Amino acid sequence: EACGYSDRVLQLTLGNSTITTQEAANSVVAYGRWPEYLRDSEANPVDQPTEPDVAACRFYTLDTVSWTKESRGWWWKLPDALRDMGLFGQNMYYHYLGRSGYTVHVQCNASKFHQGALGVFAVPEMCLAGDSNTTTMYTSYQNANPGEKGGTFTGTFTPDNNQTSPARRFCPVDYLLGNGTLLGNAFVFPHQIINLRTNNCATLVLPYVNSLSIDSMVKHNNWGIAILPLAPLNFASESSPEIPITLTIAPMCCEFNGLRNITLPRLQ
Amino acid sequence: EACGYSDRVLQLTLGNSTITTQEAANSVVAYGRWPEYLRDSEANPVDQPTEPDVAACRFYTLDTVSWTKESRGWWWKLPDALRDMGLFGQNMYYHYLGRSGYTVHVQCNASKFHQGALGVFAVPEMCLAGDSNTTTMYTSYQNANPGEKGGTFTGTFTPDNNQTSPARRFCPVDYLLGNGTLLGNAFVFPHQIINLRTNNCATLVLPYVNSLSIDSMVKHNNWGIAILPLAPLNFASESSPEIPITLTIAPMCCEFNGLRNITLPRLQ
Amino acid sequence: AATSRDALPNTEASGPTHSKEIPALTAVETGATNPLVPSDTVQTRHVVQHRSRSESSIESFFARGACVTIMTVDNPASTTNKDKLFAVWKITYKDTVQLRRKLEFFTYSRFDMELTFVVTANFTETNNGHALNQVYQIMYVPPGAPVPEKWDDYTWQTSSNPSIFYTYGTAPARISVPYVGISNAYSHFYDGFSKVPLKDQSAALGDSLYGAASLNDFGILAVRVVNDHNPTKVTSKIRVYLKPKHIRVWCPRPPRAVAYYGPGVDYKDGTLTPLSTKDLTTY
Amino acid sequence: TNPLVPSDTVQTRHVVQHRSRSESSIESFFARGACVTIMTVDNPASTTNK
Amino acid sequence: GAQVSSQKVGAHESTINYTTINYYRDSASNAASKQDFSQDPSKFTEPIKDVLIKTAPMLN
Amino acid sequence: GAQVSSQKVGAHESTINYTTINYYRDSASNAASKQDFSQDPSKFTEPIKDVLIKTAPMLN
Amino acid sequence: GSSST
Amino acid sequence: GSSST
Ligand SMILES: CCCCCCCCCCCCC/C=C\[C@H](O)[C@H](N)CO
Ligand SMILES: *C(=O)CCCCCCCCCCCCC
Ligand SMILES: *C(=O)CCCCCCCCCCCCC
Repeated sequence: EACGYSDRVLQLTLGNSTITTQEAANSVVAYGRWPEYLRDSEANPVDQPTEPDVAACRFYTLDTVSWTKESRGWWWKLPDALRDMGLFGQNMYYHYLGRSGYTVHVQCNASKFHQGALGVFAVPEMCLAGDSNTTTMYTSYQNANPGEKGGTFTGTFTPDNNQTSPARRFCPVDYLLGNGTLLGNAFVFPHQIINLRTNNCATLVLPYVNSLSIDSMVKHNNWGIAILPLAPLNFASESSPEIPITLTIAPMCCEFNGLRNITLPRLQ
Repeated sequence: EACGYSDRVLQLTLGNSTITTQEAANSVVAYGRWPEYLRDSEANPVDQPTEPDVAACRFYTLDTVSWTKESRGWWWKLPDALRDMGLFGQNMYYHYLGRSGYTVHVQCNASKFHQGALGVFAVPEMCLAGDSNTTTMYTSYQNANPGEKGGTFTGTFTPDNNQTSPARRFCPVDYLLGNGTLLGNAFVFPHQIINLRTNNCATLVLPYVNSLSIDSMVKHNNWGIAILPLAPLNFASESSPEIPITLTIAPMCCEFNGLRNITLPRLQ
Repeated sequence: AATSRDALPNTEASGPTHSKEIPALTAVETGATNPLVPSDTVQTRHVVQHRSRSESSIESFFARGACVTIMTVDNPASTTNKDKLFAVWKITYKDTVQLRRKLEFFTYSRFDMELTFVVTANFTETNNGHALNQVYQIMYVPPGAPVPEKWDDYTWQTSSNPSIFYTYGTAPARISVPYVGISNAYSHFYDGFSKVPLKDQSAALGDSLYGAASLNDFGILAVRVVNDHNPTKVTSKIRVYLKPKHIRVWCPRPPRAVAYYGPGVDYKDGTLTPLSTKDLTTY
Repeated sequence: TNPLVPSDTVQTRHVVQHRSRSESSIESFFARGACVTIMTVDNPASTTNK
Repeated sequence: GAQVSSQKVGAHESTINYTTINYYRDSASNAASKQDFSQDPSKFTEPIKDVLIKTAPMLN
Repeated sequence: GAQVSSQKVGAHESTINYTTINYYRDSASNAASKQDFSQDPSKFTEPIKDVLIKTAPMLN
Repeated sequence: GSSST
Repeated sequence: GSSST
C-alpha cells in the first residue's frame, strides 16, 4: 500500500498481548482454515462448554532456546507446551475435554552478516519414534510430554541398551523428521522458513485438527511444532556463533467440556 | 399450584450442579436485586473482562460444621470462603479485579422431635471487631480471611493480653453481632431463619454490592455470612445433641479484569 | 464442478517479455509454492490439453484390494496329540506394508471397507489318504464378544456376530462393511496415550503405550475348518484382501522412508539409510 | 421411570443430534442366522453290522 | 431405480453410456462410482494469509 | 413391480437409491425391508393411570 | 411398474 | 425409474 503497508511488517493482538514484527515473510493459515468454536451440528459432549476467551486466548512466551552450529533441531507438542500457561493450563487440567486452535510465532533475529535457515513446521498428530529396538511404542507419558522446554532432534539413532531400566524416551532423528519419513518432504505440512537474510520470524495460525470435534488434551497432542536448521547458522568467521530462538504461542477459540476436580498428572 | 407446586419444594441449577429441597421457606433475593454483569454505563476498567460462566458459576460445598448446645455461631466472608474453589478461585487469583454475586444455600435438617432456630444473615461489608484493647484495627489479613473453614462467634469478649506476640484476630461477640451492634437488629440485613420445625434450609441470592463497580477480591470481602443460633438446639431429652450444618455457595455473573501472573497470598 | 476426469488446462501461446512483472522471482520462506506455468518463463505455443488426473483421484489411487494378512488353519486326524488349529487375527492394515504406506500418505481417512477372502489348501504328510471338500467359517468377533477357545466351542454358533461360511473351490468370499470408526474419521496417527498417569496413582497403574488408542480397536476374525477331523491332515490358508471404497482423506504426510518397525512410527537401527550415493555434478 | 434429559439437571448447549437407533430395531437385533442344531448322518460300507 | 451414466470413451471402434442398479439397502455395499471431484491445491500450495499475485514480488 | 427406496448414505465418495423386486408369491420368501418404525417407551416407562408431568411432584 | 419410497 | 448422469 501507498500509505506504507507491508507483508513484512505485522501486528498481532490477542487478549492483553501484542506482537510486532518488521521482518515477516507474510503469515500462514494452516490448510486455509482459521480457528473456530465447535458448531452445533458437529457438537458431541452436551454440557455447557467453558470458553475462557481473553483469559486463555493470549500470547504465552515459552523458555528461549539457543541456536548454534551444532544444533540439530527442536520440537514441542500442543497443547502440552502450554499446559502450565496461566488460565489456559488451568482450564485444561480442570476439564475432561478441551479443543483449541493456536497462533504460533517463532522469533529469531540476527544481522545482515549472519546466515542460516530454520524450517518451522506445524505437524498434525506428530508421532515421534522411540529410542528402543527391544520394545516398540514404549516412550513414556513423561518423556513424550516435556511441557514448555520441548525436546530435540538428533543426527544419530542410538538404541537404548539398558534393558533393566530403559530410558523410555524418543530418539527423533532429524533427516527422518523424527518419524521415519524424509525431512525434505516436511514442506507438505503447514510451514514457514526463517531464512536470516530475509525474515526474523515465522507465524503459523493453526485450526484445531483431529478425527474428533473435541478430545482429551491431557492424553492427546493435536499439533507438533518442529524447528530444524535447513541451512546451518553462520556468522562472519566466528567458529561458535549463537543466536536465540523464542517461541510465543496463543490459544485461539478454545473450549472445554466435562468439568470436575483438577487433573494432577505424573510428569516426572 | 393445583399441579402440586410449592414454596417449600425447590430446585436450583447452576452449571453442572443442582440443589433440591423439600422443606424451604421460600428464598430471598437481597434488596430485590438479582445478580447482573457490569453494564457499560457503569464500567470502569477498560480491558476485555474474563467471564468464566459455568466454570465458576456453579455450586461449591464448603466443609460441614457441627451444631451443638454450646455453639455460639459461625461466620464466613465472600469471596474469601470460595478462594480455593475450582476455577472460581483461579480466576480470582489471576486477576487484579473481580466482581461476583452469589446463591448461598445453608443446609440443616433434623427431625420432627428436634428444635432450634438458626438466624442466617448476609451482611454487606461485614466488618468484625478485633481481640485487642491495646491496638485497634489490628486483625491480620490471615486471621481476617479463614477461607472455607470460616470463623466463630463467642459469648464472651476476652482481650488479648499478650503484648509481645499478639494474636491479631477477631473476637466477635454474638449478641453484638461481632461488630458492636445488637443482634436482634440483624434482621435489617437480608436473611432467613432455619427453624427446624418449619424448614431445613436457607437460600439467599446476593447481588454484587460495593461502593465501586469492581474491586480487588483478594483485598476486600463484599459480603459476610453470619449464622447464629437464635434458639438453641434441643432434642428429646438428650443432653448433647448434634446436627450438621452444610454451606453450599455458587458465584453468579462473575467477571474479572486486569489479568497478570497469579497472586500467591500469605495465608498463614 | 471440476471432475477428476476433466482435461487439464490448455497451454496458451505466449511471446517475449520485458517488464516489471517478475513471476520467476519468489520467496519460499512464506510457506507458499510459486504457482508457475511454462508461459511464465519461456515462449509457449497454444496446446489443447487432453490429459486428465482421473487415475490419481483419492478413490482411484486406493481402488485395489491389498493383502493385509494370511491366516492359517488345519484339520488333523482325531488321533493327534496337537489341537485342531483355528486362527485368530486382530483386524488391522499394519501387518503388511504396501496398503499401510499408501494410507499413511494421509493423517485421517473415512471409507467403506471391502474384504475379499482367498482360500487355498494342501496335504502335508506323504500319505495317500483323501479329504472331502472343506467348508470354512470366518467369524467376526467384535471387541467384547467371546473369542473362541476351541475349534468347536459354543461361540461358533454366531447368533449375533456376522459369519461367512465359505465353500472350498468356489469364488473367493466377499463382504462390505460401513465406516465403523468411533471417531469422525479413522486416525492413521494418534499422538497421545489412552491413559493419563496420575501422581496419586502408581506408575504401573497410569501407564499405557505411546500412540495407542483402543487396545482392541476393531476386534478379530476367527477362522476354522467346519469339517470334523479327517485321517489325513489338510492345512489351509486364508488370505485377506482389503479395499477402501468410497474414501475421503485429510492432512497429507511424507511417505514412510525407512522400513516399518512395529505398529507405531518406530525405526530399527541399521535400516536408516534409504538414499544411495550419487555425485552432485554427475547426471 | 423419570423421563429426564440432561437439560433438566445441568446447563446444556445446543447440539444437533445425528445418531439413530437403526441397529437396535427388533428386526435388526434379530437379523442374523444362529446355529440351532447339528445333525449327524453317515453312509457306511454295506457289509457293516451297524 | 436404474442410474445411467456416460463412459469417457478412450479408444473408438454419440455418447456411450452404462447402467447401474444398486441391489442392497446399505450404501456400504455399493460399488465405487468413480464420479469424483477435483479441487484447487491452494490450502497446501498457497496457505498464506495475504493472497499471492505471481507477477508481483512475494515480499513487499 | 420394482420397488425403489433410498439408502441412508453413511460415508460419501443427491439421494442414492436401491431396487427391489420380489420373485415369489409367498411374502414369507421376501427379504426383510428394514424400513421399520419406532415408538414411544411410555407403555413400559410411564404405565401410570394419571399422566406424569416431570416438573411437577410425582406425588401430590 | 415401479413403487418409490 | 431411471436417473441420468
Ligand atoms: C464376516 C467378516 C466381517 C469383518 C468386519 C470387519 C469390521 C472391522 C473394520 C475395521 C476397520 C479398520 C480400518 C483401519 C484402521 C484404522 O484406520 C486406524 N488404526 C485408525 O483408527
Ligand atoms: C429402477 O430400478 C426401476 C427399474 C428396474 C429395472 C430392473 C431391475 C433388475 C433387477 C433388480 C433386482 C433387485 C435387486 C435386489
Ligand atoms: C415390475 O416388476 C415391472 C418391472 C419388471 C422389471 C424386470 C423384472 C426382472 C426379472 C424378474 C423375473 C421374475 C421373477 C420371478
